[PDB]
Amino acid sequence: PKYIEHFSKFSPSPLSMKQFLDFGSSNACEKTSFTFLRQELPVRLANIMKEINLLPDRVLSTPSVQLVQSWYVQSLLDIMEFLDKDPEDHRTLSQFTDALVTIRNRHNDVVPTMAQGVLEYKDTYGDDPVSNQNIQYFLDRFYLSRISIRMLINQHTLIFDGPKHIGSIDPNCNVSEVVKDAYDMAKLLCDKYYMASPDLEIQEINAANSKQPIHMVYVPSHLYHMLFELFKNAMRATVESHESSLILPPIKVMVALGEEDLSIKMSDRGGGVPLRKIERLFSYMYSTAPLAGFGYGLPISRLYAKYFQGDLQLFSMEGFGTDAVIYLKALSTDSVERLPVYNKSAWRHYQGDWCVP
Amino acid sequence: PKYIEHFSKFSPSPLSMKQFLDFGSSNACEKTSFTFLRQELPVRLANIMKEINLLPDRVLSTPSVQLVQSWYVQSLLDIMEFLDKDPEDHRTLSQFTDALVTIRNRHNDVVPTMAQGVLEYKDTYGDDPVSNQNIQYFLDRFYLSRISIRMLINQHTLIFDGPKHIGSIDPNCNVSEVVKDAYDMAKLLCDKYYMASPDLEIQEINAANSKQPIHMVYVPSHLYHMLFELFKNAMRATVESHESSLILPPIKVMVALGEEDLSIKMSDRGGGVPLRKIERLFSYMYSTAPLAGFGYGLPISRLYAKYFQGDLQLFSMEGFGTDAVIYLKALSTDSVERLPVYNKSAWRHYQGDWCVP
Ligand SMILES: *S(=O)(=O)c1cccc(Oc2ccc(-n3c(=O)[nH]c4c(NCC)cc(F)cc43)cc2)c1
Ligand SMILES: *S(=O)(=O)c1cccc(Oc2ccc(-n3c(=O)[nH]c4c(NCC)cc(F)cc43)cc2)c1
Ligand SMILES: CC(C)c1ccc(COc2ccc(CC(=O)NCCN)cc2Cl)cc1
Ligand SMILES: CC(C)c1ccc(COc2ccc(CC(=O)NCCN)cc2Cl)cc1
Repeated sequence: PKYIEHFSKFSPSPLSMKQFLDFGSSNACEKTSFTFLRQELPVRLANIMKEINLLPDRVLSTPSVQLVQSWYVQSLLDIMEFLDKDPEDHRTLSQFTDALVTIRNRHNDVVPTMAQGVLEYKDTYGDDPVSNQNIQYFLDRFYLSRISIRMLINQHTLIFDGPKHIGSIDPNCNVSEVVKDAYDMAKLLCDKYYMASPDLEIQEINAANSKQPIHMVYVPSHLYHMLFELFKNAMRATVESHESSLILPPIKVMVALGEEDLSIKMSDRGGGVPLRKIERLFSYMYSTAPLAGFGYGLPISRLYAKYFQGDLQLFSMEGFGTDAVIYLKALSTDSVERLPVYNKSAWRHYQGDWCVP
Repeated sequence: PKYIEHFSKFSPSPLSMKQFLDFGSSNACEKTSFTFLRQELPVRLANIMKEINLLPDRVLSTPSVQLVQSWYVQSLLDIMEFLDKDPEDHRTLSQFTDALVTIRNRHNDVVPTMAQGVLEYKDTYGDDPVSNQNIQYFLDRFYLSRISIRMLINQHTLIFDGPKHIGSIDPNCNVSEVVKDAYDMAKLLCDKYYMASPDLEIQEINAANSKQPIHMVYVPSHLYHMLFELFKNAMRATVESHESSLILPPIKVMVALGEEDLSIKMSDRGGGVPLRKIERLFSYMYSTAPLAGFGYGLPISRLYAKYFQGDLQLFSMEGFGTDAVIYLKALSTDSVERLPVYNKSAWRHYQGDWCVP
């Protein structure tokens, strides 16, 4: 596919959070955003479409991958229409926004579509550790790509519609408020289905300014998604491990701001999980087989954290409880898109040194 | 080297903690231990000597590696003398114990010898990430091998000298007491050099038996080494981050016992460290360049944890503090030696898919 072949030769250009802010500083930048995105979106679409073809034919020929592939092909064709059009024509700029909304909505069902493909592979070829490693590698990259493409589309369509927040970015995101929002939603669900919910305790440590409420530049909807998913797991674990107790331990959150990290630790006393099992919570193949369908899930939550050079880590004490830490870059200049790229370095990934008794 | 070549074709036989207990249950088992070790020690020596030869010549020909290689060669020659001797002769059994003590003492300086080699490589060839990955891979395996060989020697020489503890194993190790022993030693040093020390707070969660003090089968000297090293770092961090404070936060320890894990979490409020840097604490190349020379160090502490299928993990909140968790197998049947083996799976280890702005 030569049109895929053309754009796949470029690599995506990852943007900083600071660079996103300067793209939405004014509605005059719409021409600049249009000329940027009409090249960059085909580059990002084509790079991931080329990686999808590295999948073995027995994966490539399943209906769910063909369906998703057909969406990317169409989305790419929609965009490369605008490659010769005139940015000084306000009809070109509005038809471009229209086309971006259509592309976003066309791809809305990708997550359950790919999940259905994982389910099929488990039953048509099995769930061995080597298959699992390839699924992890591919889906982490495919979903991060998808997050980055939605980010670009959201920043354009939200800003140039026709300002404190800048599209999906809040330059003064109050982290503790997003924590409380996510807790409140999870509590609402947990009270409904379990007739009980732990309370919340929040503390902040602003190391450099001990009195200042902690703010940052971030995408608050991503931070909400991660926190909501963590709260859901921590509340269900706390309730189910205390069936015979009257007091529910609270869920505790510490928000810390350092020179480089902004860290959010959540802590439960919900009984914990053995170290040998805990990483299964981030495995796409484990995660496929009440509160089940309310959030994005733990694998995707960690990708949201990684998208701007952060991370999401779990560590548990079996018999006691579990902690989760969201790590975010404290500086907007360090908050840069983490994007997959297709080359031969990725090409060879797709292609017994300890003793046993 | 054919004598190396012979034994390197066998793979080490990792033993369980339960299997160690049955080897020291009686002093009549000395013949059994002798016939076992006179085969097993050459197997373990030869396997790691073969791996040392996979090192490039520019590493192999440095004085420190030649020195260590000369010790293993001699130790191997000492042992394979006993291959034809009669186990029913009590003179053979005592000369064997004598030979094991000599071999142990001959190898006593291996850690600073190999550290000197790392220092030389950094200055004669540099510290790039690829060199670092090979150093990590090799030294983790070389040191775990060395720990396993010392374990076997200790179990023989301590038991068949001429019983609650079984050589270096305590079948009723009171974990909180070893925690306090290690804390007390670190406090003694910290008071001496810093004129101050945090206090200790310990709690236990015995999930299955809430009133029972937590005991396990383990090697208490290994557990002491890890705890001592962690306490040293946590105390120095707490004191140095509170130069201008009057109150020192305590160091907190939770000991939890689950169905599969026994976990020991230590917590400090010593200011923390950014996520991007924390793994350098386990890097041999970082770790080479007061309390400096009192413990075994963090890399080796984690290997002690891994030796019987455990782990040692750090997680920090920059601007606040740091936690460490030692994870141990709760069941003596799950506590099995983690041994490196030399084959082609290890042979190929010695032999750019994300975007940058
Ligand atoms: S399966 O039986 O092999 C299996 C493997 C791994 C995990 C599980 O089940 C779980 C699910 C969820 C949790 N869990 C908690 O108990 N607490 C959390 C938290 N807490 C945030 C503070 C976050 C989280 F993502 C998961 C959690 C444990 C075991 C079954
Ligand atoms: S260097 O400047 O690049 C660098 C990289 C990584 C780490 C450091 O310096 C340290 C050393 C030690 C610690 N540290 C703590 O502050 N607390 C601990 C603990 N606590 C146990 C509860 C354990 C530990 F192993 C190390 C600790 C932080 C930074 C410099
Ligand atoms: C549905 C989607 C998410 C999905 C489902 C299933 C898979 C499975 O993907 C595999 C499985 C095995 C191998 C090894 C292999 O055969 N290598 C080539 C050997 N010649 C490679 C890949 Cl990419 C991926 C993605
Ligand atoms: C002193 C000891 C601990 C020490 C010091 C230094 C080292 C460095 O070891 C290296 C460095 C680079 C490479 C890549 C390479 O060259 N591969 C082969 C390419 N033909 C492999 C190894 Cl094993 C190891 C151990």
